[PDB]
Amino acid sequence: YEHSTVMPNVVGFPYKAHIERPGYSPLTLQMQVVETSLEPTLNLEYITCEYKTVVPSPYVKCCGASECSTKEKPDYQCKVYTGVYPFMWGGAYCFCDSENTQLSEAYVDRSDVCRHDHASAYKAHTASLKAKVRVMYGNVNQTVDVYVNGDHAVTIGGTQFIFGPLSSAWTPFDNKIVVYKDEVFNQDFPPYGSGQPGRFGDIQSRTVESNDLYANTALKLARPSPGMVHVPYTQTPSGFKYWLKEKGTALNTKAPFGCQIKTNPVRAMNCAVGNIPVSMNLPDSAFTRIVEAPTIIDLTCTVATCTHSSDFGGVLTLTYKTNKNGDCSVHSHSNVATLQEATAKVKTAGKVTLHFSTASASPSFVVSLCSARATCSASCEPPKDHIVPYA
Amino acid sequence: YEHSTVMPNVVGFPYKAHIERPGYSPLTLQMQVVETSLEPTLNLEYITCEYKTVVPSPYVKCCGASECSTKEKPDYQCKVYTGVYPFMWGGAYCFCDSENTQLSEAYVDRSDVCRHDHASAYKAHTASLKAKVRVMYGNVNQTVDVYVNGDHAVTIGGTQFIFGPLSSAWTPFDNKIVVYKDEVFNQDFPPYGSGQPGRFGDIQSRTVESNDLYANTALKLARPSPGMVHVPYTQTPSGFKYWLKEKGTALNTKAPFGCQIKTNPVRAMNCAVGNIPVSMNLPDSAFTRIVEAPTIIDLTCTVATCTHSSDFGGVLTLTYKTNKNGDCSVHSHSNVATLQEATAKVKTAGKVTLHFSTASASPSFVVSLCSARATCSASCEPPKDHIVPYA
Amino acid sequence: YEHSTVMPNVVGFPYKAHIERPGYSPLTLQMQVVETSLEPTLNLEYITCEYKTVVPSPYVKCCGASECSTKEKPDYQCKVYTGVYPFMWGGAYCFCDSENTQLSEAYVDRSDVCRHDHASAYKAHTASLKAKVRVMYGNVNQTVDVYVNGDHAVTIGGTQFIFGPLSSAWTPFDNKIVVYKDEVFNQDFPPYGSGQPGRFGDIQSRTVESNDLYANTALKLARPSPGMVHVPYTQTPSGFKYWLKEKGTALNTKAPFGCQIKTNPVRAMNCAVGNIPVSMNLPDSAFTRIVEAPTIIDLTCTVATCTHSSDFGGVLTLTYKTNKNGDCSVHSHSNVATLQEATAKVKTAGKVTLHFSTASASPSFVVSLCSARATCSASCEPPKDHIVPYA
Ligand SMILES: *[C@@H]1O[C@H](CO[C@H]2O[C@@H](C)[C@@H](O)[C@@H](O)[C@@H]2O)[C@@H](O[C@@H]2O[C@H](CO)[C@@H](O[C@@H]3O[C@H](CO)[C@@H](O)[C@H](O[C@@H]4O[C@H](CO)[C@@H](O)[C@H](O)[C@@H]4O[C@@H]4O[C@H](CO)[C@@H](O)[C@H](O)[C@H]4NC(C)=O)[C@@H]3O)[C@H](O)[C@H]2NC(C)=O)[C@H](O)[C@H]1NC(C)=O
Ligand SMILES: *[C@@H]1O[C@H](CO)[C@@H](O[C@@H]2O[C@H](CO)[C@@H](O)[C@H](O)[C@H]2NC(C)=O)[C@H](O)[C@H]1NC(C)=O
Ligand SMILES: [Br-]
Ligand SMILES: [Br-]
Ligand SMILES: [Br-]
Ligand SMILES: [Ho]
Ligand SMILES: [Ho]
Ligand SMILES: [Ho]
Ligand SMILES: [Ho]
Repeated sequence: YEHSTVMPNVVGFPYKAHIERPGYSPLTLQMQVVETSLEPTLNLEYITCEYKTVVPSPYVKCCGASECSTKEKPDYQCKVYTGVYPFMWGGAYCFCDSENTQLSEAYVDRSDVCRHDHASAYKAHTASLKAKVRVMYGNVNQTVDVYVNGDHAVTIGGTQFIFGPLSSAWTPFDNKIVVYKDEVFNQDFPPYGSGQPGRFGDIQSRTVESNDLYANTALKLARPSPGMVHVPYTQTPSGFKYWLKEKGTALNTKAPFGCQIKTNPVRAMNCAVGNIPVSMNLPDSAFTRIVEAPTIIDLTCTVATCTHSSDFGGVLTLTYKTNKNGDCSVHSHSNVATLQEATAKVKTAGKVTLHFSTASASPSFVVSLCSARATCSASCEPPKDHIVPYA
Repeated sequence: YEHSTVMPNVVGFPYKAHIERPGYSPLTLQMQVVETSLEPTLNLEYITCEYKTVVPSPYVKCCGASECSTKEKPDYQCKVYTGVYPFMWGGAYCFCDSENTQLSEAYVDRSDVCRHDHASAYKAHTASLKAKVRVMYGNVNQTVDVYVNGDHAVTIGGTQFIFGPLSSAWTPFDNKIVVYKDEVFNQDFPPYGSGQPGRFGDIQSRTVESNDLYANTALKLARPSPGMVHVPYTQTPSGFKYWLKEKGTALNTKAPFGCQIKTNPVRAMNCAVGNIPVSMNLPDSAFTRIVEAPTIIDLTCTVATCTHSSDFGGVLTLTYKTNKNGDCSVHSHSNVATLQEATAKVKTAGKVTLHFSTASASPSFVVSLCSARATCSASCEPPKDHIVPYA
Repeated sequence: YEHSTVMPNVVGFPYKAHIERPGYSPLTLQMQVVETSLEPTLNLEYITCEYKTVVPSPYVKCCGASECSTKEKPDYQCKVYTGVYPFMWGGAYCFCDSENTQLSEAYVDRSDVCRHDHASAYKAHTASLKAKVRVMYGNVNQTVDVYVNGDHAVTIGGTQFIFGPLSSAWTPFDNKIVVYKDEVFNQDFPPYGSGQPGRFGDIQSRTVESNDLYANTALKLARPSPGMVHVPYTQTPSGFKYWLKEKGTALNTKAPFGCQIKTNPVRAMNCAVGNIPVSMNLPDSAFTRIVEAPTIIDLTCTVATCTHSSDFGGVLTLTYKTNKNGDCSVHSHSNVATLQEATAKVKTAGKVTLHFSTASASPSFVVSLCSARATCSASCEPPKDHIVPYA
């Protein structure tokens, strides 16, 4: 005997069957997902951080003017200045035109702070997704691992179980991301040797200790000002600093489908998409599903704040009355609005907060809490102004 | 009793079971998908449109040397010259010993037409996918909603149904799109402050009414021409206009898997990918599936026009003979060619048009109509020439 | 009667049921996947290759100076050089005791070698995914095709089979790729008219025989050097050549989930993600699944070489003892490490090599071979240094 089924891939909402096998005492099977880990394969492209300008001591020369070649230094520059500031040794000896040539030069190197303050630009692709399912068969509790890259057969309670491959493997991570501290961003970060001044990627290197530093800060050598010889130049404030102010909110809180982002190994947790098929040694006869959901009534929607076209810029609040504290499912029956989370715990208190998203100022959608519906009407403000860069 | 099954996620091709429950009258269950809505979470990055050049009043100098600073306007440009020597003096105003001077300047602002003619660049990620399934149980017809972010239990006809989570949620939308009018494009549009002259994103601002206008039109101040003082300059014709001619065909007609694009709320409809699992209170004994497909013969393929390496640039036409007007499935058994639609209605007329795609000039694939096969042989022309920009 | 099930979408690991239909001789059903083809819809954006500089013969002129307009040529340039009149050579060339003029010009065109040595930049999106399943019903062997864009009903052995739509359609290809020879890369290649000098896309054209050549090699006209008239200029070595050295490893060996890349028609094979649901005319009573996996013990992990943050830069080697040569499944129970392949053949020899990936120098994960586990401890070196471009 082999009975096949399929449970939802959502952490929380359980599967509860009432296995009444003709012999005696009836078993109460119950398996639910408790975790979901989708780790991508980060392929570090490069890292960027505040830069540091470096200008060595200048070469004071006479009319015996020199000409600077070109070395291999990040954004390296050099300019021979003909005819600069009246001062001299001996009694103005040079002579031969120009009066005084100046060999000014300066290049770039990543700030001494990169080590403990830099962002990373990885190229990630979903590598594997596994989930932990806790099955409570009668008087036995066991946790099984389920993947996408293959099924998994296990024997629990003297019964054979086979948790077929997860239907799909959805990822909230794009193919190009940027990891800063504990934050993760989905940015189409400029390629390696393609950074632009005053913008993310101002300077670029494979790693902090790397030796392939690339920069493009628009370092421009200026002509010396009479008085005390020094090296004047124009640049463009650390794009990295600029990015810090620009870069919006992280994925950490904009992840769809209730997906939760984490940073150390970098992964998406409890992402709610799909189903997990199972099968056992029992006739579809002994099987009988149980569906006991918290009955709720007097639903009421109330939108506090809401922002126009921005990943979940709205905030809905549902008031209600329940008969039993539990865990309900939330949905939107209007394509004009989308819900971030896909579930919410229902407490007898009567307060549920959800984040929604829409691109229509003044939208009118209908949210749902289990089997109850309610309308939401709100007026949203357009997205914040950007932070204009060096104009 | 709980019997589990799974129907295809394609609008049209139905599921038909013959439930012969030993009791009396045999029931004829039939459930099929009728719609599919996958809405993404657009996160407006910026919008662009035809720009408008602006030139302030020219600083008609004379006996002075007014120098210019750096205003905060969009891509400000200021240059001061020493000419305009047609004459124009008089002496009573400028009895100077030195020659003339003139400070010309200009900046940019989005054309007065952006309001009702601009494109938008959103950053979208699949937010939710739901489908409408019409189940016709015996003498009862009911429509149920099914999602990915959770299952859904419903009671219909005194029988309990549970439409498990949709297998997967495929999206034809990339992570960076551009919405123009009723069209949608998959473009890796340049980032915010990174627009280039004569190219899409010439100018950029969060919103039309925004106040963070960014531009890079390569505005260059030219030296005045003797005669009537004015402000000469070089620029680069509105990249936006250029984009209009460049930007190929929209996704609206290149969407794979028969997916249909829509614009107001922005979503993909009837996308045909996946399956929808269900379960009821009935033994696998009373259940018996029915599969009555239109039998077709004398299949014949004929390729009219075909373009090389371009999203569905070919057009196949199948002639045939059917026994009953119905709805068949179309497939390609040769990796060298791919079919856009995944289904086609079979009329007794005998004419079916399909769009195919391949990257091989002179390909030889085998299309299929239900259970019938036929070969297709055609010779394709390479893709159209691009529209070279300001050379 | 209709019994539903679901088998894993992995080429190799089979499905084996023991159909004991009360009548007589027991049938041994066994169906397993043998291939998987996911072809995308490449939409050729443009191709690039080594460029060729072109400077025609110069126009030796007198003080009767000419002025060069502007033609339509790739990166076309021209500059009228005043008093650059090389001066002297034989007879009389411009007696005007002032200055003559030099009309120098040069443009670009793709090297004569593009035809048989160029890369291609396509814009690809999953078009269709089909799999070949070999079902061995009793004393009959038949191969059925299964897709995502629809189900498929077939009759084999006098029994009706319906292979529902594949759960999902995962693709290792991004939305922007580059095909070179037999290699495929996932590169966010610069758009059409947006190429940069000394970088991939130096020059760009829809096709090799195209007539929309675009270039941006930073061609700069230099002033002639006294002696033998010629045309001096500065450029930037073929970005294409640079790309050749830069472009890391191809997808061909970094494809996740054991996916295998191919080049002629361009597709991903045996990608191991998902499940394939089936159903027949038999009670869940006659059905009984069989799971006979090779029992292995004395597992031992040994990491040879390992590279930091790079798509599968590590190499694990498992030693062991088996009871029967077979085919096991490999997994990682530590989010800090991911396995490339999702299966491995188990020979009595005792040697299994796997590629893993992690972003943590000095990681400690636990790999698995069927039902056996083992720890892996290794220390990895950071990613190679990039290849700094024209500094
Ligand atoms: C099979 O799994 C069942 C359910 O597993 C759930 O586990 C949780 C943690 C989540 O993962 C869920 O998603 C899983 O479904 C097991 O049944 C559970 O059994 C435990 C204990 O009986 C229940 O947990 C308790 O719930 C009560 C509420 O009734 C809490 O008050 C209680 O809090 C504390 O727990 C710690 C343990 O870390 C105690 O040290 C602490 O003192 C306190 O316990 C309470 O102590 C006070 C005295 O101060 C006493 O008055 C309370 O009676 C005592 N509470 C109890 C009953 O523990 C804790 O969270 C859990 O609710 C049950 N699940 C349900 C709702 O069915 C089952 O045991 C597993 N089978 C086996 C044996 O493996
Ligand atoms: C369920 O849907 C069917 C359509 O498939 C409805 O049947 C239609 O009935 C009307 C009048 O009896 C006819 O004009 C149509 O041709 C029928 N369609 C077909 C093909 O059956 C049926 O009424 C619905 N069930 C309900 C709500 O009673
Ligand atoms: Br890149
Ligand atoms: Br962007
Ligand atoms: Br592009
Ligand atoms: Ho500025
Ligand atoms: Ho990009
Ligand atoms: Ho041009
Ligand atoms: Ho260089």
